[PDB]
Amino acid sequence: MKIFVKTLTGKTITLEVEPSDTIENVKAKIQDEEGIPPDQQRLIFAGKKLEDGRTLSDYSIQKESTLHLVLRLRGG
Repeated sequence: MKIFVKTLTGKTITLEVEPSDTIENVKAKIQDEEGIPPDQQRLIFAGKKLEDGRTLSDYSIQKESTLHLVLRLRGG
């Protein structure tokens, strides 16, 4: 599998998830190889604020899809 996520860093992560993968997995999938902590990190799909508790399909997200990463807590 293979999808894209544009992070607030300016680089794109290519993560192997599926539309059946839940939002919560995907944020942890980003924390997997990038290290962006899911707790305060949120995904924006084409203007839609993603949230843990539902699948990609709930937001009609598919394979090869491109996500956006916004982090509530970037610096402290």
